[PDB]
Amino acid sequence: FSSESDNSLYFTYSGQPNTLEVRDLNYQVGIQNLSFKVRSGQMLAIIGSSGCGRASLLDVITGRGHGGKIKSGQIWINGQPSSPQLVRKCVAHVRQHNQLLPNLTVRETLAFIAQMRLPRTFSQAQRDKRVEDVIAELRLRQCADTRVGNMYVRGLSGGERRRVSIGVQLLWNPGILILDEPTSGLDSFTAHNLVKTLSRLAKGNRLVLISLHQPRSDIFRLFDLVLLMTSGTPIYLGAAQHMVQYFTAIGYPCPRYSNPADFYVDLTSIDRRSREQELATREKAQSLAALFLEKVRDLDDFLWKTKMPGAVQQFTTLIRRQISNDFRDLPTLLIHGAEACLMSMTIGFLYFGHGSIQLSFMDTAALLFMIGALIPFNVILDVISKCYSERAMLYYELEDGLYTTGPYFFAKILGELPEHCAYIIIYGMPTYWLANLRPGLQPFLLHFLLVWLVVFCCRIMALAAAALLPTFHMASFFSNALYNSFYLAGGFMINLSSLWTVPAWISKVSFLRWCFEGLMKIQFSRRTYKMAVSGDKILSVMELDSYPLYAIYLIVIGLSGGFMVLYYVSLRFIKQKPS
Amino acid sequence: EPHSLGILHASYSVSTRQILKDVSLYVESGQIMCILGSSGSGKTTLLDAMSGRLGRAGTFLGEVYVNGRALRREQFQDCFSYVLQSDTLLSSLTVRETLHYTALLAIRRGNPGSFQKKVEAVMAELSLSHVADRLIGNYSLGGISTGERRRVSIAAQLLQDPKVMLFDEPTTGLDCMTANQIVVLLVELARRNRIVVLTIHQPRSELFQLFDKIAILSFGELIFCGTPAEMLDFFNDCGYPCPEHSNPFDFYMDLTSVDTQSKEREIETSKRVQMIESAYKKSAICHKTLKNIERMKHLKTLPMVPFKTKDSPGVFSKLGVLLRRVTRNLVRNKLAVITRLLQNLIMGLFLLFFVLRVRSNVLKGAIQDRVGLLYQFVGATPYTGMLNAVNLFPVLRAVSDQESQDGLYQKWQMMLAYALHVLPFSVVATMIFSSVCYWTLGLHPEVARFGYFSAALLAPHLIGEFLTLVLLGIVQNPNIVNSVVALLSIAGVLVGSGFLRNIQEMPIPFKIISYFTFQKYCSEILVVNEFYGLNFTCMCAFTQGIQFIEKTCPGATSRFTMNFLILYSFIPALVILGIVVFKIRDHL
Ligand SMILES: CC(C)CCC[C@@H](C)[C@H]1CC[C@H]2[C@@H]3CC=C4C[C@@H](O)CC[C@]4(C)[C@H]3CC[C@]12C
Repeated sequence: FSSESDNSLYFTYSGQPNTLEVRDLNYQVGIQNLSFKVRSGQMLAIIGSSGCGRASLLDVITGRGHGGKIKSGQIWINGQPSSPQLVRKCVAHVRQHNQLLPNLTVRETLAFIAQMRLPRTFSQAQRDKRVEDVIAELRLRQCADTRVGNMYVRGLSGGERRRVSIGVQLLWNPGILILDEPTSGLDSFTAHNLVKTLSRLAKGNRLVLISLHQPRSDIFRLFDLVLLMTSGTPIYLGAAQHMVQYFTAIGYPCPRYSNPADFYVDLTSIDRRSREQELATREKAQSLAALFLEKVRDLDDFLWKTKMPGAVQQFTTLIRRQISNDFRDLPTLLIHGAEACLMSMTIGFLYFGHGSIQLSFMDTAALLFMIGALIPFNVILDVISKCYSERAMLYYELEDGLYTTGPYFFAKILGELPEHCAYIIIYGMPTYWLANLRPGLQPFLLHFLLVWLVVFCCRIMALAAAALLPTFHMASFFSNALYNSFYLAGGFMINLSSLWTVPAWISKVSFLRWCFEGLMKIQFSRRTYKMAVSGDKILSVMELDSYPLYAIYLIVIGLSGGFMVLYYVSLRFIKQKPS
Repeated sequence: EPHSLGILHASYSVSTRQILKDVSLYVESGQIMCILGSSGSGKTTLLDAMSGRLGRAGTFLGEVYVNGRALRREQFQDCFSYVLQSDTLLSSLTVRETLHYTALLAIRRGNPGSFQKKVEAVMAELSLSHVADRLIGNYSLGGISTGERRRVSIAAQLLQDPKVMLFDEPTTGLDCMTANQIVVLLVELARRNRIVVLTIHQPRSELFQLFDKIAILSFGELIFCGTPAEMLDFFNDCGYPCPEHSNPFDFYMDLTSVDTQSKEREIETSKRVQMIESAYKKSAICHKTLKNIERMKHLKTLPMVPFKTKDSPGVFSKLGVLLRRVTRNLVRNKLAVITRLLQNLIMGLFLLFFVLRVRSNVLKGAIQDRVGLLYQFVGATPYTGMLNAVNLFPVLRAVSDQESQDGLYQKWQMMLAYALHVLPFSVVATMIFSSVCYWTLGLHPEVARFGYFSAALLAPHLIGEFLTLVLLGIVQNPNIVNSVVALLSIAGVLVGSGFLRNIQEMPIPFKIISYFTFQKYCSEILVVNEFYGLNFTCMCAFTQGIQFIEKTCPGATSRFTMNFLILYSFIPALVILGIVVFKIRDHL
């Protein structure tokens, strides 16, 4: 045998057993016709066939499936007809593949969510009670203070990630807790002890539902109610320890030394490699279903044998959780630091204007353009890459509804500035000194700030492309088109006056052009330049005269302004599908 | 013919824990052996031990006997077939084609008519003669099915006629029916005077009474080996009957694995493991194994030759197989040939979108516009060539690597085939690009001008693609190599070409590392093709074009003959480097 120890309850559901019953559901791409009534305290496991419109069943019952629509049939939750409100208010969904932030602890991941799921009327002590109560019920009193690192590899084990993934639903004490493939990837010993941790959760006056493909032999002995299917048609529903009796009595009885679940799952299988194969057993599946619903047609159950957190507080909670994670991620910091450093020196040394001969004029123009035009090459890829790492997290958090697009929009733009400012300093200041540029603190700062805004403008661009296009290689291609366009119409590789009307207006809104036109105005504003010549007819020759320096900052802020409008509309209306 | 495979002892360690301990096994012809084991059992490692696909990465002091004779480490590939649990097949070939090209790479004797007999032969036994001449393609309803892929791979291994077949978890990603079908197919293959040894993860109840010998490893130690009848008796005599409705696989696996969730149960279950394992080593069935293997050594009843039979065609004949094997994969693929040929024309149409004509007036952009176009070309020509490799080569890599261990060909022979069939498309691709926008930009209309321009950019387009091969030979993730190569071309033209930094006045290392950029010599060529015969109209410094050729890349007009020979010589350099880079990949 496996393991035996404490099985006392610590966190129970404080309400009446809320019920869920479904009367005659027909769904298609799916499921043809099912009927049952379940109550809290029960744990119903579905066995069914492999991915035969039933790993979509817990999405049809919650009303959030896809690839079809509910075609007939009623769904009752606590005696109430199904609606996304009752699904957000009653049913705690544990997604098989969800993400948690890697560089936080079990307490922290639960606490940050607990400050967004429990009512505002809870004191911090009440909310701390609920986090500890969840930990203690899920047997996470051990290992609560460790990192939940997944790509950080070292940390908690797969069974503990799952236990932490359930707690993120147990934090708001659900009455109906449905799990989809809880024993995926899990060890035989781990899968067994995790099922018991759910058996105790249903014993805590909850209604626990389990979709589960090919159970092991030991896990089938731990089911309470059990639903056996073949595809869209159900075969048998009732107490697990009687599935042998119900089926021994109807004429396909259950052999010795064989897991009943993986014996009867194959017994109603419908194969597809032949027209006569698939002809035969869908006749067997519809026939076998036709005889269980009347063996329990006269028998009932069809059973054989508060104000929430506001936008501000969520902003405060999201901006913490984001900034708290990303500053423990020391590996990606040091690399993104060096990729700025080693680069800010590659630019500076090619145009080294000190220990040799002073910078030529066109040598000084190329430097200023490159400084601006070379920054999106790194900036685009990773700002995009960070988003796509978070869409697994962002989707289920925005769907379950613990925050609006509002707070995340402001949390997403600001949690990167603490990082962003270090990146620019490491990139911006060394190039300015190595190449002999116009001395003084006033020019140096204006140089720093425009580049800060242009890279910030570019962050808001790449950030917006990631939430707007479906996939990475399309978002990557779209921001590289803008970058390639903003590069050509930047005003160095081609003449501004010899611009086709649309490249003329493309230059008007290219933040790579305003970086070049601005920095060319900071270096050659009023200084006289050594062949001397005053900087002004110099810039007038290269049509950098109009639009004084301060406007260049306003324009670039306006360009980042428009991108922000794009990004908020993108998040709020375009859903963020992972992978 | 008592054809048999044995292991007198078996051990393996890395450096510095150990992975296998005294694994002693004996299987006969006609038997299908099943190897269960929990994670870290090393059951995956034991299969690699027999097929001899470890080599010398650790220390193996075991002995592998075949037909009463001991095998050298050099004769393990010379006898055994071995198929991976995830089969990689080129998606643009049919099943006959995949088997045909496989058949071509395996035998050296002639008569191509009797190859269609053997390709057709292996499609009968595995029920794929129905779907031969059909495209493999993608998944279930839009190509070939999952089990049919598994059988195409089993057909490719059957064309060599190995007498021992080691399967690694062949029922991992399969249906309840197809995974049962494959087990059914495997049990037929063994009874036909063949040895089938496979490992299984979640062995369903039905599979039990079907295997001839089942054996369990737990951390390299052999816990049990015997027949399902001998097994049920053994753990019953040890004191553990099979529960009423429990899968004996699901039971004895749990019974002989080490729970590690607690210090107490790891000590506990290991104490239980040590009783079961030790009681087995003193078993009649255990010593029946060791008595059998050396009974095989000193019975001079059937000694034999190693199998698969060592007939190897040469290198020049093998490249021809892979050359038309890959070209048929690319041209039958409609998307890739279009993209491979047109992305230079799209690059060129995008520039022409922004700058229509060149304008010969110095003040309206006579040289500013000229310097930009050559920079964009010398800069983005190696990039588009790279996109070809990171998109289309990683799949041909996985094909090469499966087949490189199996002895069809060596990894470098793959890239040389790949090196060669990209030649026609790339040459045509830059002509699609040159012929269109050169005359439209209006650079300089003499016919000889256009001719040099086309060739001058074919090299960076080949260099950028060939460099991406030699990198992909030692970097696995192509998303990284995409990040690397693009960084190197932006670095290459920014330093090597005198455009954005006059090659004469930049600091010493940038002069030095300039002479190693393929961009330096490309620009020295292209800066001449346009600025030589020009004269301008109009501050306004340069009047006739020979002056700008002097300001940057001075004297380059003299070196025009040499600057082409240099630029084009990098192409044979990368291919040679790749060959050596892929023989290093042979050991990683
Ligand atoms: C064989 C040739 C064609 C390959 C391409 C040219 C190679 C050798 C040259 C061209 C540009 C060069 C790079 C340009 C800039 C730097 C900055 C320095 O801080 C690290 C080395 C590094 C990264 C250089 C390494 C060598 C380099 C990659």
